[PDB]
Amino acid sequence: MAITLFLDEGLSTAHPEFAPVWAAFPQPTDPFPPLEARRAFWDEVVIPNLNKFLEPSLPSEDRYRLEDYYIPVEGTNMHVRTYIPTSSPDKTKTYPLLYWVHCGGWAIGNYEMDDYDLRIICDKLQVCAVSIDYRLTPESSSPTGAKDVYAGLKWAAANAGSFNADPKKGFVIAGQSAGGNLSLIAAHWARDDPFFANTPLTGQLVQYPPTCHPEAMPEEYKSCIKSMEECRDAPLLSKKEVYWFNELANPADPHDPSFSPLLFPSHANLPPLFFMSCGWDPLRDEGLLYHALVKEAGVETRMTMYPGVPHAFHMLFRSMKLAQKFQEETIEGMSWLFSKTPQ
Repeated sequence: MAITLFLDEGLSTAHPEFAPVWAAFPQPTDPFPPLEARRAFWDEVVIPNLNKFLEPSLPSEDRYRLEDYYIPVEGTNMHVRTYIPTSSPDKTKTYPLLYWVHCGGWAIGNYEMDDYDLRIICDKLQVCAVSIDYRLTPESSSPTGAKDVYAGLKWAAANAGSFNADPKKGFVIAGQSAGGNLSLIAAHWARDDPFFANTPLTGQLVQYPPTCHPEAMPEEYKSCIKSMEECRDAPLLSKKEVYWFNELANPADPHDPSFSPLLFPSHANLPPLFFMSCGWDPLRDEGLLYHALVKEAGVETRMTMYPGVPHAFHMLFRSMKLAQKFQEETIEGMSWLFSKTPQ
């Protein structure tokens, strides 16, 4: 038979609250900023401004602690940060496990991107959060980043007790944009890997991920992908930029599921999935397609659509009331997933 499909509502017409904010956003004069300028922009503008806004919402320093690790991956070591709640009078308490994969088009970023958000979340949800510095493109080609994310997931599962986590209490993988893509890969791998038999993932949250290389989009679905042309000039992410990030990632085979998670032979028996989409985004429809395929494979699933706002608008414009709602609904989706192993 066929399957259901999430269609329209003026998804790419500017949200009334976003148009004025966008009108005041400073844009670089470069027609196409080079990679070093994009990395510097996140380092110098996006994360400092995000942290300045989030600073008054951070929990008291008594309510959480941070632990940094350096773990082996193929051919190098990877930095891992853990976010551990410490407000209970019981210093031996163990908590559910949240494994978070940061954004950046596979080519940008590290734990700094979500550091404050995870400090907040670990206190709000009473979970141990984990964030990892997976290797970036183009210096490392796909699937190096995905393999690092997976090695970190294995490390966090096996070593949970050493930072007061217990994945039997809940084990949620979550990722943003390219990090969501890498977590989609990791969730399929983990489903099939007997390593995880005793500590399986219990849930997954993703925000607006890429799901398939354009050159590997299955013919029968090419008609579903309207956003790539309709939103080809959308704020914060153009079609041109999507293609450039795919090129930087340089997978040997764009049809392989280790790059295009849409193309795993089976999407059955994945963790329950909370999917968050931005309406004004060239990557919108491949994400909606991935969600449709996961739902048709029998996996429990929730979708939230933010019409009229671009890719990652909540990371660049967190002071918007709408952006705060996006983060609140992220946390609510996490709470839903963790409620499947309630503590």
